[PDB]
Amino acid sequence: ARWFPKTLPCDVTLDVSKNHVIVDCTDKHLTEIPGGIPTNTTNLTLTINHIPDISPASFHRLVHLVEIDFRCNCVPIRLGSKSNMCPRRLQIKPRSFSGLTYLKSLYLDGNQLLEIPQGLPPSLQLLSLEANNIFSIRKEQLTELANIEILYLGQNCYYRNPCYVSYSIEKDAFLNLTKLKVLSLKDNNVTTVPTVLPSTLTELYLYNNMIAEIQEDDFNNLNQLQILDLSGNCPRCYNAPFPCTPCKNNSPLQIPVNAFDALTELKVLRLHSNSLQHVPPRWFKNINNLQELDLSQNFLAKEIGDAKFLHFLPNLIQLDLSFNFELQVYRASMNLSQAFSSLKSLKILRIRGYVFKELKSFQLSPLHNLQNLEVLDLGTNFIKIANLSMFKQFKRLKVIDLSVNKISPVLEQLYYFRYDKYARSCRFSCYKYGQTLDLSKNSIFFIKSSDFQHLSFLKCLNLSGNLISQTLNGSEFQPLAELRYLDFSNNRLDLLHSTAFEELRKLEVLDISSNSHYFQSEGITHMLNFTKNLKVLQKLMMNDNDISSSTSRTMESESLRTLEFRGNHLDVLWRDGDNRYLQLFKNLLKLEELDISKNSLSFLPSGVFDGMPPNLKNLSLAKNGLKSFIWEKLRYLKNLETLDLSHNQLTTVPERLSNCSRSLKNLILKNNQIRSLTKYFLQDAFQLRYLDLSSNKIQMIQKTSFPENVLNNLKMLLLHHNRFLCTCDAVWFVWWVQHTEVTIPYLATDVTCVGPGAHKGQSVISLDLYTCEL
Amino acid sequence: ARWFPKTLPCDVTLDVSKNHVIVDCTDKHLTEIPGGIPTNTTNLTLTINHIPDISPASFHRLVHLVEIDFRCNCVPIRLGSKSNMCPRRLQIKPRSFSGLTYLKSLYLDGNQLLEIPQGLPPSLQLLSLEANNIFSIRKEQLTELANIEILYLGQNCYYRNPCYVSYSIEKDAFLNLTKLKVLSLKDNNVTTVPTVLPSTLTELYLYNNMIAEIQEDDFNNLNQLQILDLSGNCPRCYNAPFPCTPCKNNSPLQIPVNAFDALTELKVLRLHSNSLQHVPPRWFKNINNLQELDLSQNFLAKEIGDAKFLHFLPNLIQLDLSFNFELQVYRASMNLSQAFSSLKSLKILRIRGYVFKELKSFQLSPLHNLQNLEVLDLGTNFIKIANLSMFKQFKRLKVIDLSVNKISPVLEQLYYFRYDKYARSCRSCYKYGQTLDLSKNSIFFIKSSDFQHLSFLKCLNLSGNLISQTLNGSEFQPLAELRYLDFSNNRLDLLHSTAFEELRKLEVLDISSNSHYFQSEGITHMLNFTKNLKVLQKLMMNDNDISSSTSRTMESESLRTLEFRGNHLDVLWRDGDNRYLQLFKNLLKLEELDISKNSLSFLPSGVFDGMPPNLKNLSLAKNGLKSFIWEKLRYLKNLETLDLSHNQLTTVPERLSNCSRSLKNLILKNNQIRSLTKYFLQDAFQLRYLDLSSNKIQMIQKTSFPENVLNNLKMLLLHHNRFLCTCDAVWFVWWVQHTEVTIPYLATDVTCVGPGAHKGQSVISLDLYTCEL
RNA sequence: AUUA
RNA sequence: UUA
Ligand SMILES: *[C@@H]1O[C@H](CO)[C@@H](O[C@@H]2O[C@H](CO)[C@@H](O)[C@H](O)[C@H]2NC(C)=O)[C@H](O)[C@H]1NC(C)=O
Ligand SMILES: *[C@@H]1O[C@H](CO)[C@@H](O[C@@H]2O[C@H](CO)[C@@H](O)[C@H](O)[C@H]2NC(C)=O)[C@H](O)[C@H]1NC(C)=O
Ligand SMILES: *[C@@H]1O[C@H](CO)[C@@H](O[C@@H]2O[C@H](CO)[C@@H](O)[C@H](O)[C@H]2NC(C)=O)[C@H](O)[C@H]1NC(C)=O
Ligand SMILES: CCCCc1nc2c(N)nc3ccccc3c2n1Cc1ccc(CN)cc1
Ligand SMILES: CCCCc1nc2c(N)nc3ccccc3c2n1Cc1ccc(CN)cc1
Ligand SMILES: *[C@@H]1O[C@H](CO)[C@@H](O)[C@H](O)[C@H]1NC(C)=O
Ligand SMILES: *[C@@H]1O[C@H](CO)[C@@H](O)[C@H](O)[C@H]1NC(C)=O
Ligand SMILES: *[C@@H]1O[C@H](CO)[C@@H](O)[C@H](O)[C@H]1NC(C)=O
Ligand SMILES: *[C@@H]1O[C@H](CO)[C@@H](O)[C@H](O)[C@H]1NC(C)=O
Ligand SMILES: *[C@@H]1O[C@H](CO)[C@@H](O)[C@H](O)[C@H]1NC(C)=O
Ligand SMILES: *[C@@H]1O[C@H](CO)[C@@H](O)[C@H](O)[C@H]1NC(C)=O
Ligand SMILES: *[C@@H]1O[C@H](CO)[C@@H](O)[C@H](O)[C@H]1NC(C)=O
Ligand SMILES: *[C@@H]1O[C@H](CO)[C@@H](O)[C@H](O)[C@H]1NC(C)=O
Ligand SMILES: *[C@@H]1O[C@H](CO)[C@@H](O)[C@H](O)[C@H]1NC(C)=O
Ligand SMILES: *[C@@H]1O[C@H](CO)[C@@H](O)[C@H](O)[C@H]1NC(C)=O
Ligand SMILES: *[C@@H]1O[C@H](CO)[C@@H](O)[C@H](O)[C@H]1NC(C)=O
Repeated sequence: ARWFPKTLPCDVTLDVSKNHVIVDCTDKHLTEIPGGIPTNTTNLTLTINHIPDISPASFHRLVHLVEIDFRCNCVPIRLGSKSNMCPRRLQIKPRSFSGLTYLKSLYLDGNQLLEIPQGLPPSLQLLSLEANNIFSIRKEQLTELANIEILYLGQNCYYRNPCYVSYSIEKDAFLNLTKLKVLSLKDNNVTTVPTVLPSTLTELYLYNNMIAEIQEDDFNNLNQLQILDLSGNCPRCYNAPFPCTPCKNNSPLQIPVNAFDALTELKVLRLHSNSLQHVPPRWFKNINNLQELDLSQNFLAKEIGDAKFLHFLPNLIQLDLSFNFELQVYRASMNLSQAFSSLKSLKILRIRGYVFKELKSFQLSPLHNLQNLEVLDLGTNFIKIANLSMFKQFKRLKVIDLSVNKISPVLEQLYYFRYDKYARSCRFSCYKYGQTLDLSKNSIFFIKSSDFQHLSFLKCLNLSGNLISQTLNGSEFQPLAELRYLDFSNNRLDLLHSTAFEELRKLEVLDISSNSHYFQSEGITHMLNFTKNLKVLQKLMMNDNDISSSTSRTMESESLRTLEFRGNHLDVLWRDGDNRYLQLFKNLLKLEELDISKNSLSFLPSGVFDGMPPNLKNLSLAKNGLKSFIWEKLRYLKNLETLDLSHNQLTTVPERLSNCSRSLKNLILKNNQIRSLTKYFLQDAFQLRYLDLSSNKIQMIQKTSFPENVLNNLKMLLLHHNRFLCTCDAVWFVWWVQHTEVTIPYLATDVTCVGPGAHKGQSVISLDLYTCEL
Repeated sequence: ARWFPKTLPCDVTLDVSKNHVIVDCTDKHLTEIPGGIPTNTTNLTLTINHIPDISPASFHRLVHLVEIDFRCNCVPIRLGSKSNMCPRRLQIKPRSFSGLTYLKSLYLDGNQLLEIPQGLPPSLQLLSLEANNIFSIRKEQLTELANIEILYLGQNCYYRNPCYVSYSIEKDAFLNLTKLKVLSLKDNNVTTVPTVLPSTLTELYLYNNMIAEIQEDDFNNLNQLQILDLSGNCPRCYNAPFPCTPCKNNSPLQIPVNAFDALTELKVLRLHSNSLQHVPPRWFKNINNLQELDLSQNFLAKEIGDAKFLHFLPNLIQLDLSFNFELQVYRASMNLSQAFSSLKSLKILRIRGYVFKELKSFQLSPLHNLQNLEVLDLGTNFIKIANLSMFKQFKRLKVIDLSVNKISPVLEQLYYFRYDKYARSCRSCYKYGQTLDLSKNSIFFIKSSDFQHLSFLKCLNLSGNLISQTLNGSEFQPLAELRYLDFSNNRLDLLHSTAFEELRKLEVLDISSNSHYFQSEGITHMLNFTKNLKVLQKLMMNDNDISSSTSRTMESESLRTLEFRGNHLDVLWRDGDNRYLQLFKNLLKLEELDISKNSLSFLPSGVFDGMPPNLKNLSLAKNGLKSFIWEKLRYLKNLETLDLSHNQLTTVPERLSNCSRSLKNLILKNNQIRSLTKYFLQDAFQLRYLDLSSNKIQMIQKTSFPENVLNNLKMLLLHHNRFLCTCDAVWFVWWVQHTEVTIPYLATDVTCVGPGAHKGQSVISLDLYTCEL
């Protein structure tokens, strides 16, 4: 169905609306720009390769190029591969770009360059040079960038990529860049705010540098500035997980009280890790539009209790005051100044790392009438005592986050303590349910109904990762009449009573995963038929519980649709000869998705499929060490659409898959030991739409196994990483792969000959087999 | 160095003292008995193969055989592999054994046999027929076994291997076996004690059967019986993890009170899981030698508070009363009868699964004067309250076991609840002194007062509790002699570097799986807490997810072993951050360092220089190491063991001599090594163990493997490679065939991948004569 | 899990 | 392989 097979090792794509032809050669182990790129190419990406040089021949025929992404073909020593270090800088020969008359965006990050490349076309609006070795900016080297609007020069001199001197910027270096909207000089060992900057600036990024003082007039003209980030000049270095040098004498970044006067358009101000001890109200006299303010990682512990500056910020949406605690101090309580009540627009307030023993309801009173408040984040505060009923005055909130505290009777895992949370890479929850009380990672070991008094409004409660080691009998959550999602994972649930959780009469999702403790000790009673009582439960997760025994023999539900039962011991419950648990899931009448991967099921006893509930659609048996599989038994599963058998030990496929399942749509067989396909494998498998045979040991595929009326249905067909043998016997397969319309990922990189000798390591897509036709 | 290569796929071994020639073909995927077994062979083992038949030709020349182990060549369907089910029972032709005039032991278990193989020699003393399909014993079929002493007939009819009828035994079938010492009829669907039995019996095993009643005289003559197991007749089925059918009418196994009268020599009596509700003293009137008595898995809850029968047991060493609780009852406390005080000889007492809320010192008083008591096991009792100071009255004990309870302010994991704990297969801190095992409880806070009066303790097990606390050294004051502290699986918060410093006798500390507080950014961790513990030998901090540390050095002048696996040294040693490159340098006496599973895809320069000076055994396994500067091994001047298994290395050093000139054991299994450097092992004279298995090597030439270096080797592992058996391979193939050096799996996984002709062929059998024409 |  |  293809007259000319695609041989270029890049994903080519057409967006005819925007007349873009996209050529993506990301990470193709290329040592030169591959030949045969479409001359109509607009966007060409060549990141993560080892192309040693660029020359006029590089883009010679590609005169329609709007964007060139040529990053990380020589990433600096400490940043890149240690197995494949780049030997020498990328070389850009003269005139390599001057011919690309339409080029608007040029990325040359991560190539160890020493200087701003010259000869760039005046069409250019974005130039990116992060992670190079350019640490001295001269106004002459910038003349060529007249029409530039976006300029990234950061990460060219910092601990992971040192230049061993200060960053140097000539006076007015940037001033004649009259269209410059975004200037990024982060992570560069800069020592003063470069001046004068063009008043066209909208975004200025100066963070993680060596700037100790702001001059009064450093931002005098930037009356279009919207984002200003000065974070990490004079850093707070306590528990920093990267090398950190503070300003002498514990000095803060010194900011004159009038330094922001010109910034009437400022929407974002970031002063993270600037070791500040005061926030002068004078700063915000002529900024009335500020929406986002980060003051995390300073020394504002006392200022939080005063905080007059908040009276000047009526339009503020986000305020972050996290990690301002005084060292070695465990405060008794949280002193929140009354000034917080003047933050009429506040949607998000974050005060992690204040560190205090006891939170009591009045202390949050400055917040009571903040009508727009959606998120209150008091995590990582070592709170020991908290009456949860105080949040009855915060029903309007979407998330109350008390994660990581010591209470007893989304942001990244590493966020406040990383070096550059916004660093670019070489390539490129229950909040939905309503009000959420996150109590995860606390010290709750016993819960009683009263603990939730006055919180009937809660829709999701996260008790994950506490110490609850208790038999729940339905009396513990009584007030939570509207709860839809309970995350109870990483506790020590003791399912003695089949009335556990039955008081949560609106519960749709229940996670009791990683509660393996009591299931790990022999002879203890576990009631798995507790599902009968939850009449609107859709989804149950009981993964990684080590379940090997069960007092009850069947689980019952008239509502349950998804059961995650992964990481347990169904091999033990279904031990050959023991018939008592073969219908464990049969009475989950509405169940459509069953995950019983990672259950040590090296074989499936007869009765397992007959015992499945009648509407099972999607079944995972992955990661089981399955050594054998009687495919005929799929006939029992009359609504089976997806079968995941990945990461097992299967060595054969069924003789005729049609004769096994008349419903099967998605068959996943990846990472098995299959060495050949049956003669008529896919014959009349008219329902088949997705087939993954990748990561096996297949040598040959004949036409009988792959009828073309079945292959034209297939949305995807995975074959990479097999042991394909490219003799003349393989002529049909090699022809078909090269000429097929079917989607086959990784033809450029992992559909390969193992032999014979002559062809080893060669791609099947490039194979020439004419010698078989003489 | 060998003139005739061994080609037999069996390990041949000679113990000339007992003039035994042992030939072990266990699990060699054999479909016939290999030819060429040494004629002098004594023990021949052929278990786990697929030999379909035995015939007179089988052992024709092997007339010196004392033992034949021929088990599991046709395992019953539900017991064996389901990927390779045996298609048809093993077939034993007439005369197969009559010629083996010296044959004393014959194992034919797990072969799906239907009948007792006949024609056995009169020399035979042990016959084993477990896991076959023999469920009818006839006295006629037993004549040939005149001189037999050990006879195993169990597992021929049970849930995993059903026969669908009752087991049948003709009367006096065993009586003329005048030398018969041990008879095992376990797991057999037996319905009465077979009679009469030969009085020569010492061990009789009838457990897991369908015996509903013992007759008065069933054991009348067995006055040499030493062990009797009747367990699992009328079983207690509550929470049984196997199919379990109780005796009707909630009846127990009925034993008339005089049934044991003849059993004067009985040392062990096992009545586990017989649904008993009473233990009549009359049973034990004429046994005073009893040492071991199992009464677990009955219904003796009340009888434990009465227990008159114990007065008849002054010689008893072990007593097990575990899992007698009455269903649905959570007693307030443990009523132990005073009769326990009469167990003058008792060393081990076990009462798991009594199930009661509060244990207090008075309940244990009957135990106060049992001077020989060594073990008290009160686990799985759901105890909520226990003043631990009550054990001040038990300093003499070796183990006080409160594992798996609900306390708050070794036996196999499955033991009391398995079907047959003694079934045959087809093939700790106690040492340190008094041990208080509190593992798997609900302790969430520790204060010094909790250990008042327990200074005698040597090992304290707190593993698997809920301790989520900063220890400042004030929590363990009374434990002045503690040598072993297991604190794993808790939530230790190392805020204070004075943690544990009060335990000034601590030699080993496990704080593994205390990852909780290490998982959350910005929290202070003091890893230099080791400085205060002046006698600490072994520190385990495995699986803690440590990625950050306020302190930059760990300090100890005593510590010799540090387990640091499952952490994030990749983050602490992030390229460009030099501050933790000497984390371990001042562990001056450290000899063993485990930093496997640390995501170290590379080792930054400085890591090796930062190692302490006496490092002997260093594991970098399971790290995804893609690259390794072998030269930097020069810094490690005392390195004896280097474990680099399960990584992504593609090369070995150009000269291992020039890298480490002490290295004895180099482990490189499961990597991506495709070829050896030309002069690899040249002059590496101290090397004694080399594992290159599970790599992708195609060729090995003599340059890389000089023979003055390979004869050094205690072992040399090469299996699961990609060996190419062309004429280029002539030296390697010759050396493998003729070497004395031990190379495991030569029979089964040292294989040519090619070329074509030789694909899948064993290197040991390879004929390369065409290369010499 | 090739007698658990 | 800019975190
Ligand atoms: C950032 O700038 C500082 C000073 O401008 C550099 O520090 C010097 O580094 C050299 C070489 O390591 C030392 O010999 C000097 O003592 C340092 N001078 C001062 C004043 O500290 C630093 O190396 C620069 N580069 C970075 C941090 O990557
Ligand atoms: C070789 O076979 C003999 C005979 O089966 C084994 O010797 C027996 O070992 C037990 C162990 O205590 C003794 O009770 C028997 O009396 C021995 N038989 C005798 C002495 O005739 C021997 O263990 C086997 N050796 C190996 C290595 O398999
Ligand atoms: C143990 O023996 C009993 C007989 O007492 C077997 O039970 C019979 O099994 C067949 C087939 O399942 C039934 O049709 C009979 O009705 C049963 N008879 C009785 C009296 O129950 C039992 O199967 C045997 N057990 C094993 C494991 O072989
Ligand atoms: C974000 C705070 C980082 C420093 C820190 N680390 C810890 C820690 N591991 N455990 C604690 C436990 C209770 C209170 C505070 C801390 C604490 N703290 C805060 C703190 C530490 C020490 C002191 C002095 N006792 C007061 C407060
Ligand atoms: C050896 C024990 C097997 C049965 C069992 N299972 C559990 C369990 N999962 N949690 C408990 C928690 C507290 C007390 C008893 C049990 C218990 N128990 C004992 C028990 C169960 C049920 C009752 C009835 N209230 C009393 C006592
Ligand atoms: C293509 O490049 C243009 C110009 O830089 C850019 O605006 C657009 O987002 C790119 N599109 C794709 C799909 O790469
Ligand atoms: C909070 O602290 C500020 C100064 O830090 C002080 O003005 C105020 O009175 C304090 N309020 C309370 C309730 O402690
Ligand atoms: C918690 O506060 C609520 C009122 O919001 C009150 O009803 C309850 O008694 C308090 N509980 C405790 C333990 O202080
Ligand atoms: C609950 O919190 C844990 C840890 O904070 C998190 O992993 C989990 O995804 C949360 N649950 C939901 C339902 O968001
Ligand atoms: C459930 O347990 C709670 C607390 O242990 C108790 O108050 C309540 O009476 C129990 N309910 C039932 C039905 O047993
Ligand atoms: C669960 O099963 C047990 C019997 O195994 C029964 O006692 C209990 O009442 C059942 N509970 C429910 C809710 O079905
Ligand atoms: C089937 O379920 C798995 C979860 O086990 C999910 O990841 C997958 O996308 C599902 N497939 C379909 C077609 O619903
Ligand atoms: C498979 O083929 C047989 C032979 O005709 C047919 O009777 C049977 O119904 C088929 N099974 C399915 C599931 O189509
Ligand atoms: C402590 O108890 C745990 C849990 O029972 C056990 O795994 C561990 O081996 C024990 N520690 C020692 C040192 O014996
Ligand atoms: C350690 O802390 C405990 C717990 O509060 C306290 O009892 C003790 O005074 C402290 N000891 C030292 C030496 O700091
Ligand atoms: C551990 O090191 C830290 C330095 O980060 C220091 O504060 C503390 O006193 C040290 N303690 C010991 C016992 O070495």
